[PDB]
Amino acid sequence: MNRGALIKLVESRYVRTDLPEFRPGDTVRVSYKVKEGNRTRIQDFEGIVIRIRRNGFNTTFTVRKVSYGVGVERIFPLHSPLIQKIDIVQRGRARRAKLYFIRNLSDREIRRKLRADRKRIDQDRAAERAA
Amino acid sequence: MKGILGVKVGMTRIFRDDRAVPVTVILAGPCPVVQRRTPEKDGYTAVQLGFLPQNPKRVNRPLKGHFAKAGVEPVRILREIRDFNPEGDTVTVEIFKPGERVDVTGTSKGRGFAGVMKRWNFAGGPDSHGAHKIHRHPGSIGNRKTPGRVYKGKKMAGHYGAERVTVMNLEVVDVIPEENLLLVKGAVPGPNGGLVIVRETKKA
Amino acid sequence: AKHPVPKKKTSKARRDARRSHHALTPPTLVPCPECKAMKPPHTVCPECGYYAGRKVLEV
Amino acid sequence: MRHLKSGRKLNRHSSHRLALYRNQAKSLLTHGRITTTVPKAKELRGFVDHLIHLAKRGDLHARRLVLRDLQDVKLVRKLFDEIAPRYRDRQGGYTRVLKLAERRRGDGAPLALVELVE
Amino acid sequence: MIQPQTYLEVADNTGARKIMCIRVLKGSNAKYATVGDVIVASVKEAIPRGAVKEGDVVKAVVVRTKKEIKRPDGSAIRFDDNAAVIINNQLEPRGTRVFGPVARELREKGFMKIVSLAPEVL
RNA sequence: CCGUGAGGGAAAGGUGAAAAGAACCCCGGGAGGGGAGUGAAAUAGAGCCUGAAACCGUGGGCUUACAAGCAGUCACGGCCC
RNA sequence: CGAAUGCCGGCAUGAGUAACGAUAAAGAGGGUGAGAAUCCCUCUCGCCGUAAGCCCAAGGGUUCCUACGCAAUGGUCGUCA
RNA sequence: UCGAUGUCGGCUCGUCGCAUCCUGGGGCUGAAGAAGGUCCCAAGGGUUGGGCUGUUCGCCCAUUAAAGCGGCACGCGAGCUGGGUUCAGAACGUCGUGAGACAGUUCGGUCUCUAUCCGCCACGGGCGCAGGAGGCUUGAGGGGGGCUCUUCCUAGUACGAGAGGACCGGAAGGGACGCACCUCUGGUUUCCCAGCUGUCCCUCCAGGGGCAUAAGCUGGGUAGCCAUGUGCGGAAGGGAUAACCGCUGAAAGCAUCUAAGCGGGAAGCCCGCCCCAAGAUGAGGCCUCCCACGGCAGCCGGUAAGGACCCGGGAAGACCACCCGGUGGAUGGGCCGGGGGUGUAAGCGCCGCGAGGCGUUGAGCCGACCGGUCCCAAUCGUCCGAGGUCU
Ligand SMILES: [Mg+2]
Ligand SMILES: [Mg+2]
Ligand SMILES: [Mg+2]
Ligand SMILES: [Mg+2]
Ligand SMILES: [Mg+2]
Ligand SMILES: [Mg+2]
Ligand SMILES: [Mg+2]
Ligand SMILES: [Mg+2]
Ligand SMILES: [Mg+2]
Ligand SMILES: [Mg+2]
Ligand SMILES: [Mg+2]
Ligand SMILES: [Mg+2]
Ligand SMILES: [Mg+2]
Ligand SMILES: [Mg+2]
Ligand SMILES: [Mg+2]
Ligand SMILES: [Mg+2]
Ligand SMILES: [Mg+2]
Ligand SMILES: [Mg+2]
Ligand SMILES: [Mg+2]
Ligand SMILES: [Mg+2]
Ligand SMILES: [Mg+2]
Ligand SMILES: [Mg+2]
Ligand SMILES: [Mg+2]
Ligand SMILES: [Mg+2]
Ligand SMILES: [Mg+2]
Ligand SMILES: [Mg+2]
Ligand SMILES: [Mg+2]
Ligand SMILES: [Mg+2]
Ligand SMILES: [Mg+2]
Ligand SMILES: [Mg+2]
Ligand SMILES: [Mg+2]
Ligand SMILES: [Mg+2]
Ligand SMILES: [Mg+2]
Ligand SMILES: [Mg+2]
Ligand SMILES: [Mg+2]
Ligand SMILES: [Mg+2]
Ligand SMILES: [Mg+2]
Ligand SMILES: [Mg+2]
Ligand SMILES: [Mg+2]
Ligand SMILES: [Mg+2]
Ligand SMILES: [Mg+2]
Ligand SMILES: [Mg+2]
Ligand SMILES: [Mg+2]
Ligand SMILES: [Mg+2]
Ligand SMILES: [Mg+2]
Ligand SMILES: [Mg+2]
Ligand SMILES: [Mg+2]
Ligand SMILES: [Mg+2]
Ligand SMILES: [Mg+2]
Ligand SMILES: [Mg+2]
Ligand SMILES: [Mg+2]
Ligand SMILES: [Mg+2]
Ligand SMILES: [Mg+2]
Ligand SMILES: [Mg+2]
Ligand SMILES: [Mg+2]
Ligand SMILES: [Mg+2]
Ligand SMILES: [Mg+2]
Ligand SMILES: [Mg+2]
Ligand SMILES: [Mg+2]
Ligand SMILES: [Mg+2]
Ligand SMILES: [Mg+2]
Ligand SMILES: [Mg+2]
Ligand SMILES: [Mg+2]
Ligand SMILES: [Mg+2]
Ligand SMILES: [Mg+2]
Ligand SMILES: [Mg+2]
Ligand SMILES: [Mg+2]
Ligand SMILES: [Mg+2]
Ligand SMILES: [Mg+2]
Ligand SMILES: [Mg+2]
Ligand SMILES: [Mg+2]
Ligand SMILES: [Mg+2]
Ligand SMILES: [Mg+2]
Ligand SMILES: [Mg+2]
Ligand SMILES: [Mg+2]
Ligand SMILES: [Mg+2]
Ligand SMILES: [Mg+2]
Ligand SMILES: [Mg+2]
Ligand SMILES: [Mg+2]
Ligand SMILES: [Mg+2]
Ligand SMILES: [Mg+2]
Ligand SMILES: [Mg+2]
Ligand SMILES: [Mg+2]
Ligand SMILES: [Mg+2]
Ligand SMILES: [Mg+2]
Ligand SMILES: [Mg+2]
Ligand SMILES: [Mg+2]
Ligand SMILES: [Mg+2]
Ligand SMILES: [Mg+2]
Ligand SMILES: [Mg+2]
Ligand SMILES: [Mg+2]
Ligand SMILES: [Mg+2]
Ligand SMILES: [Mg+2]
Ligand SMILES: [Mg+2]
Ligand SMILES: [Mg+2]
Ligand SMILES: [Mg+2]
Ligand SMILES: [Mg+2]
Ligand SMILES: [Mg+2]
Ligand SMILES: [Mg+2]
Ligand SMILES: [Mg+2]
Ligand SMILES: [Mg+2]
Ligand SMILES: [Mg+2]
Ligand SMILES: [Mg+2]
Ligand SMILES: [Mg+2]
Ligand SMILES: [Mg+2]
Ligand SMILES: [Mg+2]
Ligand SMILES: [Mg+2]
Ligand SMILES: [Mg+2]
Ligand SMILES: [Mg+2]
Ligand SMILES: [Mg+2]
Ligand SMILES: [Mg+2]
Ligand SMILES: [Mg+2]
Ligand SMILES: [Mg+2]
Ligand SMILES: [Mg+2]
Ligand SMILES: [Mg+2]
Ligand SMILES: [Mg+2]
Ligand SMILES: [Mg+2]
Ligand SMILES: [Mg+2]
Ligand SMILES: [Mg+2]
Ligand SMILES: [Mg+2]
Ligand SMILES: [Mg+2]
Ligand SMILES: [Mg+2]
Ligand SMILES: [Mg+2]
Ligand SMILES: [Mg+2]
Ligand SMILES: [Mg+2]
Ligand SMILES: [Mg+2]
Ligand SMILES: [Mg+2]
Ligand SMILES: [Mg+2]
Ligand SMILES: [Mg+2]
Ligand SMILES: [Mg+2]
Ligand SMILES: [Mg+2]
Ligand SMILES: [Mg+2]
Ligand SMILES: [Mg+2]
Ligand SMILES: [Mg+2]
Ligand SMILES: [Mg+2]
Ligand SMILES: [Mg+2]
Ligand SMILES: [Mg+2]
Ligand SMILES: [Mg+2]
Ligand SMILES: [Mg+2]
Ligand SMILES: [Mg+2]
Ligand SMILES: [Mg+2]
Ligand SMILES: [Mg+2]
Ligand SMILES: [Mg+2]
Ligand SMILES: [Mg+2]
Ligand SMILES: [Mg+2]
Ligand SMILES: [Mg+2]
Ligand SMILES: [Mg+2]
Ligand SMILES: [Mg+2]
Ligand SMILES: [Mg+2]
Ligand SMILES: [Mg+2]
Ligand SMILES: [Mg+2]
Ligand SMILES: [Mg+2]
Ligand SMILES: [Mg+2]
Ligand SMILES: [Mg+2]
Ligand SMILES: [Mg+2]
Ligand SMILES: [Mg+2]
Ligand SMILES: [Mg+2]
Ligand SMILES: [Mg+2]
Ligand SMILES: [Mg+2]
Ligand SMILES: [Mg+2]
Ligand SMILES: [Mg+2]
Ligand SMILES: [Mg+2]
Ligand SMILES: [Mg+2]
Ligand SMILES: [Mg+2]
Ligand SMILES: [Mg+2]
Ligand SMILES: [Mg+2]
Ligand SMILES: [Mg+2]
Ligand SMILES: [Mg+2]
Ligand SMILES: [Mg+2]
Ligand SMILES: [Mg+2]
Ligand SMILES: [Mg+2]
Ligand SMILES: [Mg+2]
Ligand SMILES: [Mg+2]
Ligand SMILES: [Mg+2]
Ligand SMILES: [Mg+2]
Ligand SMILES: [Mg+2]
Ligand SMILES: [Mg+2]
Ligand SMILES: [Mg+2]
Ligand SMILES: [Mg+2]
Ligand SMILES: [Mg+2]
Ligand SMILES: [Mg+2]
Ligand SMILES: [Mg+2]
Ligand SMILES: [Mg+2]
Ligand SMILES: [Mg+2]
Ligand SMILES: [Zn+2]
Repeated sequence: MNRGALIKLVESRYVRTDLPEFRPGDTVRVSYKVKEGNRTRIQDFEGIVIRIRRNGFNTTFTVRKVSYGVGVERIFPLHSPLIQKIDIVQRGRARRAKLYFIRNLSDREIRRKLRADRKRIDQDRAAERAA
Repeated sequence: MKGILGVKVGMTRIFRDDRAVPVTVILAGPCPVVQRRTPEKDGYTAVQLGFLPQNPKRVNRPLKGHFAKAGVEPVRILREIRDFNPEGDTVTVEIFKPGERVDVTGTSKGRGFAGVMKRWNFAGGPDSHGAHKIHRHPGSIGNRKTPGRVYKGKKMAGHYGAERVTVMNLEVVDVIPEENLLLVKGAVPGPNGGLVIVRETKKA
Repeated sequence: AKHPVPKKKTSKARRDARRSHHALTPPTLVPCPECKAMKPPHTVCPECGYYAGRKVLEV
Repeated sequence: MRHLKSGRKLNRHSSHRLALYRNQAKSLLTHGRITTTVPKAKELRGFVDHLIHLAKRGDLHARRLVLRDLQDVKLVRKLFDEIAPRYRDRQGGYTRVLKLAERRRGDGAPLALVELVE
Repeated sequence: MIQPQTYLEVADNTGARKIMCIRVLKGSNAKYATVGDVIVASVKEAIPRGAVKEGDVVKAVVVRTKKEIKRPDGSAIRFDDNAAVIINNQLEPRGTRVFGPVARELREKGFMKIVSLAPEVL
């Protein structure tokens, strides 16, 4: 037998292929479904993806924003059914896999360390020009 | 008291109604009934199931023979499911519906000759203030001259793990007949690829 | 620690009994198919440098 | 508790073990056959075969890799020129480990030999 | 994961700034208090003339931890600060405002008003 | 040999009448032994007169793996001489 | 003499047990030899370098060199010292 | 007991008693209700965190269902500590002409690697369970576990002037503890990747290796082993009872729970649940396999069914034991695809006087994880092993 496949088979029914590709250093907006009172709304959340932990189906990416004077990090199952969508908003060129150090950097200092990623930008604009 | 022999492949999680459900997957089926225990003949009710076909070159005569009287192809493993009598010659996960509940058995991982802070959750001694070579020691095992002895069943360092453990009331999350796969919410003992039994639950 | 030390000499019988496990299990030997000289299985015959039917060593 | 860990320790810290495998590679890729202990061998198969297999790719880059562990260039030049070629159609297994029947006198260490394959 | 000794930032207009937890009001021997749970703590640093003052022993719900908190949807959440909102024995906030975000768990556990006065709920 | 020094202070005898003290051959690097040979005697072979006791080992007879105990004493029974 | 934590000596138990004296480190090849992880040569690796290198003085007193040896000393082995 | 039985408190680890602190079941109540008081039954589980002090104890803060009292040499120093006290130093108050003294205060003051026996925690070997084997099982008998709070519904109903506020029954959510698991969260991850300084080296540049720790520093880090993280458990139910409450009912024309007899009734006893277990010598049962071999309830020798040694190994493990495999083969190692991590290698070309930057490029490297492939090694073999006693 093969244990991996079977595992991959059980997951196979809950895998997403509509979410966009992205990297740490990018700025992301994640339209996320939320439940409250008593309905369900879609709460956007925009921050630097500082951590994409990978495992095929068990890939989970960490988005960081600074909300009113407080720094917030939050974890997203990359194949969660709660994510309505994900919009890219900037290609940051982090020169590293995990961005644990921008937790202590100033909004300015963070900008020097993640000046835009021109490449993965025109490359984006390269597409987007469908017919 | 339906039950089935099976192996442990691994565990991931799935989504069910905007909720994450940790699951452990099991290759339960298909188990062929190689013998039925009886009260008149053996004095008690059960069913000897087989699981995992085995290369006949490694199977010996008395075993090969026993597999004959049951018109059953060879197999790797043999376990019983007490007080269980399937109407047919073969058992499969189909006997489990989603939303049911089961008790799971597996030969837990083996921690070898493990310490007392690991087998019996002791606290050992401090790591400072004068601790002299006892940072992970138990403490005192008795009194003094009365009783002047050590208890039986006492808690000491020793082999821990690799012993039968039965987890109970797990949830049948889904069953994949196509492949003989039972999804059960929770933790199942033993390593992946290890043997497990999946018996109907005895709780309510 | 407080220097543990035996309370009583160990009888002959009590030591010689504890040594019921000191028997040497003699070495496992088999014949070499090309020189018939006894030697342990799974080793390059020290008597003719043969193993697996082919030559491998000078002896 | 050693569940699913590959690569021994050979009673040697992070580097003496690295220098061992290498210093056994050098002294193997040089002579074709050496006579060490059964363990030292077993763990020297995988280390070498990776080296040669890069020799098979022969590209500039590889040489600089293999040459870290081996340093010596002439030897390496003996690796990509002579040895490596007689292994192109061979898919892995460039080394053979055999055990010697007679046991060391000083410490009864089990002897085995590692050789380059045909 | 809040326990005794754990200083907590305060996110309201009481006058207090920082408080030392001294007891989680969540059972006979609970170890830690998290988002939505209520604690009793001291006032270790407040502002002059405010409602509270260095010394008072008060109640307040934890609104923001530095240890992520998991959720039934797999997601999590972690803030750069441990924060609480001073409240009264009826769970009402003795402040008139609240500062910074708060955790969407608070509503669940009966702290509607705070969730309302918070600038951004998450 | 101990102590810087005054000073302290041991252990250790015996082949045989006579070396006639084992040439030579054999296994072994040697030590050591196995025959040959000497002798009245060689478990008198120099690690030697006699060679006790603890202590160690080899072979044999009885006996022991559901039993308990200052180990022995009394009776009986089975096996060995 | 059966005892004096007796005196001299011999031999047991703990026991094939702890330990074999700095965690700076080892690997292969060639020779030697009855016999080699432990000796010689060669290459690779590690280690000291205000030293773990080089001189002088106290003290030790033949331990320096070479040839032939390994019973005993060498905390193993030894063809080495 | 002075040819030594080490003495306070704490930490660790328990276990027992019940004169019960809590949870449970009752009687009386100046018991309306809720909440209390007082005796009775009950020892299953539980009985928090802190501030002061060497402290036991006690006081106090915040809590709680509650923060119980006691025995085990005021349990526990061949298990730790060593604050007190209780050697030598020093000083204060006091007594003494003095040397010194007091237990009164004060600062300081060597706590000894190796377990022979019982005992305990785990693991094997031998033998035995009348033929010899390979498997799967009954469970006598032991062990483990046993806790509790909160909020809503019943219902602001019964009760009460009012505040307050139920029994019975029914749902939901927690706390501490326990067993296991590693999908997620979070740690380690000793060379999986990368960056960096100084020095020596290879080969001058470039690209690299050594050392700076037993990783030189730093930023990341699979598997594995982990918890703060995840699932699960406490039960339900059946039976017999304790204190109490009765039915029928004499003695004793009434009365009486008892003297004949039958009921109700505790978190506690029994079973049920999890784990071990037939050395359960009372050594059990079932399935299949082997057989009726030669020489003289015994011996010797050769086989059968089988096993053991040998080997390649394993989330199994100190050795041993256990589990898989041994060319009729995917067990380990290597090679290959995937996962995964690091995060755009070297080389060349373009821009820049230069450190550098850009593209080739998510490139190169690349342990453990899921699989494929006989390239390498588990070659070839050896040794044990029934003839089944008697009525
Ligand atoms: Mg997997
Ligand atoms: Mg498939
Ligand atoms: Mg920002
Ligand atoms: Mg959607
Ligand atoms: Mg499975
Ligand atoms: Mg099992
Ligand atoms: Mg283990
Ligand atoms: Mg444990
Ligand atoms: Mg623990
Ligand atoms: Mg502790
Ligand atoms: Mg401490
Ligand atoms: Mg600790
Ligand atoms: Mg100390
Ligand atoms: Mg210590
Ligand atoms: Mg202890
Ligand atoms: Mg003691
Ligand atoms: Mg006693
Ligand atoms: Mg075990
Ligand atoms: Mg489903
Ligand atoms: Mg001690
Ligand atoms: Mg000590
Ligand atoms: Mg003693
Ligand atoms: Mg004797
Ligand atoms: Mg004897
Ligand atoms: Mg003994
Ligand atoms: Mg010859
Ligand atoms: Mg370890
Ligand atoms: Mg492995
Ligand atoms: Mg390994
Ligand atoms: Mg390694
Ligand atoms: Mg190994
Ligand atoms: Mg090193
Ligand atoms: Mg190093
Ligand atoms: Mg590899
Ligand atoms: Mg061998
Ligand atoms: Mg604020
Ligand atoms: Mg003040
Ligand atoms: Mg909003
Ligand atoms: Mg003197
Ligand atoms: Mg002298
Ligand atoms: Mg003298
Ligand atoms: Mg003399
Ligand atoms: Mg004479
Ligand atoms: Mg001679
Ligand atoms: Mg000779
Ligand atoms: Mg000779
Ligand atoms: Mg001689
Ligand atoms: Mg002789
Ligand atoms: Mg004569
Ligand atoms: Mg005569
Ligand atoms: Mg005579
Ligand atoms: Mg004589
Ligand atoms: Mg004589
Ligand atoms: Mg005489
Ligand atoms: Mg004599
Ligand atoms: Mg003699
Ligand atoms: Mg005898
Ligand atoms: Mg009996
Ligand atoms: Mg008997
Ligand atoms: Mg009699
Ligand atoms: Mg006398
Ligand atoms: Mg004495
Ligand atoms: Mg004495
Ligand atoms: Mg004595
Ligand atoms: Mg004496
Ligand atoms: Mg041993
Ligand atoms: Mg011992
Ligand atoms: Mg020992
Ligand atoms: Mg040792
Ligand atoms: Mg070093
Ligand atoms: Mg070493
Ligand atoms: Mg050599
Ligand atoms: Mg040689
Ligand atoms: Mg040698
Ligand atoms: Mg030698
Ligand atoms: Mg050495
Ligand atoms: Mg210098
Ligand atoms: Mg001189
Ligand atoms: Mg001298
Ligand atoms: Mg000399
Ligand atoms: Mg010598
Ligand atoms: Mg010698
Ligand atoms: Mg010598
Ligand atoms: Mg000597
Ligand atoms: Mg020596
Ligand atoms: Mg010495
Ligand atoms: Mg010589
Ligand atoms: Mg010489
Ligand atoms: Mg005494
Ligand atoms: Mg005394
Ligand atoms: Mg004593
Ligand atoms: Mg005494
Ligand atoms: Mg009572
Ligand atoms: Mg009560
Ligand atoms: Mg009550
Ligand atoms: Mg009243
Ligand atoms: Mg009232
Ligand atoms: Mg009441
Ligand atoms: Mg009452
Ligand atoms: Mg109790
Ligand atoms: Mg109690
Ligand atoms: Mg307290
Ligand atoms: Mg304090
Ligand atoms: Mg007091
Ligand atoms: Mg007072
Ligand atoms: Mg209250
Ligand atoms: Mg109460
Ligand atoms: Mg007392
Ligand atoms: Mg007292
Ligand atoms: Mg005491
Ligand atoms: Mg004590
Ligand atoms: Mg002590
Ligand atoms: Mg003490
Ligand atoms: Mg003291
Ligand atoms: Mg003091
Ligand atoms: Mg005192
Ligand atoms: Mg004192
Ligand atoms: Mg004094
Ligand atoms: Mg003064
Ligand atoms: Mg004075
Ligand atoms: Mg006085
Ligand atoms: Mg006076
Ligand atoms: Mg006085
Ligand atoms: Mg006095
Ligand atoms: Mg005094
Ligand atoms: Mg001091
Ligand atoms: Mg003092
Ligand atoms: Mg100490
Ligand atoms: Mg001593
Ligand atoms: Mg012992
Ligand atoms: Mg005893
Ligand atoms: Mg046994
Ligand atoms: Mg056995
Ligand atoms: Mg088996
Ligand atoms: Mg039966
Ligand atoms: Mg028993
Ligand atoms: Mg039972
Ligand atoms: Mg209502
Ligand atoms: Mg009314
Ligand atoms: Mg209720
Ligand atoms: Mg609950
Ligand atoms: Mg995993
Ligand atoms: Mg993880
Ligand atoms: Mg993680
Ligand atoms: Mg490397
Ligand atoms: Mg050069
Ligand atoms: Mg240079
Ligand atoms: Mg350079
Ligand atoms: Mg160097
Ligand atoms: Mg250095
Ligand atoms: Mg060190
Ligand atoms: Mg390095
Ligand atoms: Mg990290
Ligand atoms: Mg990992
Ligand atoms: Mg935890
Ligand atoms: Mg629960
Ligand atoms: Mg009545
Ligand atoms: Mg009546
Ligand atoms: Mg009656
Ligand atoms: Mg009844
Ligand atoms: Mg009744
Ligand atoms: Mg009734
Ligand atoms: Mg009843
Ligand atoms: Mg209960
Ligand atoms: Mg069992
Ligand atoms: Mg049996
Ligand atoms: Mg019995
Ligand atoms: Mg049986
Ligand atoms: Mg092994
Ligand atoms: Mg096998
Ligand atoms: Mg074979
Ligand atoms: Mg394979
Ligand atoms: Mg493979
Ligand atoms: Mg691979
Ligand atoms: Mg891949
Ligand atoms: Mg990747
Ligand atoms: Mg580039
Ligand atoms: Mg490049
Ligand atoms: Mg240029
Ligand atoms: Mg450019
Ligand atoms: Mg790959
Ligand atoms: Mg094939
Ligand atoms: Mg092959
Ligand atoms: Mg016969
Ligand atoms: Zn041969």
